[PDB]
Formats: sequence, C-alpha cells, structure tokens
Amino acid sequence: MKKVMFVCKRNSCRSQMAEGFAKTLGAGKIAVTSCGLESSRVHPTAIAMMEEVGIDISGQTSDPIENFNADDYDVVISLCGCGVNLPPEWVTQEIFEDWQLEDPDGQSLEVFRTVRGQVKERVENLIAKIS
Repeated sequence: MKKVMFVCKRNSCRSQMAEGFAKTLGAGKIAVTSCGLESSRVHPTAIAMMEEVGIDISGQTSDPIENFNADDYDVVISLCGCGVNLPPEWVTQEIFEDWQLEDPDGQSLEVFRTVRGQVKERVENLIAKIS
C-alpha cells in the first residue's frame, strides 16, 4: 500500500475523478486524496459523469495544496493544463507525473467523458506500479 495525491488548477474537476477511480479500482491497494493549487468548488457535472460508471465523488469538493502534506503522499500528480510546475516538496515524491488533459468546464458531456477515460487509464496504470 502507497498513497497518491492529485493537484488541479482550482480542484473543481480531473483530480476529483482521479480520486473517484483510484478509491474504487485501488480499494485496499492504495489510499488517495484530491486537491489544487487554488480552491473553488466541485463541478456538479463531474459527479454526473462518475455516476455513469457507478462511482460516487459527491462527498468531495475543492481543497487547497497549502493545507496538505506532499511529504507523506508517495506519489503526486498534476492535472492543471500547463501553467503549473509545483516548485516545493510537491515534486520531491517517489513518483511525480503531469497529465495535461482537456478542460470540460462549460464544454459538453462528450468532452467530460473524453477527459474521464484518460484520468481513469492514467490511474489504473499508476496503481498497478505503486500497490
């Protein structure tokens, strides 16, 4: 068992789906948390798009990187869409990755599904390495 932590720009989307897939598919293999370098609120279409696959993220909302502990998360992931490099301990992990996906907020549910499938596949490929 190792820990994974997701960063997004305002923690509204991507990162929250990454916790959604990892908490389901990595259940008992890993432990997971979602955050961002800024905070807003969870995007309500994100929950609807995880409910298409029977996964619940409604108990999550946005939380800031500044309250969290990068030193304990064995892995840290960035999902910001460029403009972000995490200069502190947020890149001194056992593994760090950056998943530069599309931005579904104000797009269409096919664009949310297009992002969701990529967030899922990066998580399934990661948890099998760090279990």
